[PDB]
Amino acid sequence: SLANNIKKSTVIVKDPTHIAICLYYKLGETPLPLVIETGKDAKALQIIKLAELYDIPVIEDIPLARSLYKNIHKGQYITEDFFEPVAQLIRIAI
Repeated sequence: SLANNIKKSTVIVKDPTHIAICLYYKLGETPLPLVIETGKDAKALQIIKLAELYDIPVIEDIPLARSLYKNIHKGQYITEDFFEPVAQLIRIAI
């Protein structure tokens, strides 16, 4: 469920109108932040529109969104080069 994933997301990082990455982190459940949903083109637009409708935090960070899209697939934990920037994002979001 796309909408359900958006609604549970901790923060969504976007390249405006182009790419959206939904990150999920919960102490005790996720040892590392988890990419739970991704999209490009129309699916990115859908994610961002749902996030706006449901007031889920969205941060514009074009290089991060692009890099996560290329490297961290839906369902995967982030890898080491993303630890700090994604911790930053979760802090801004929370």
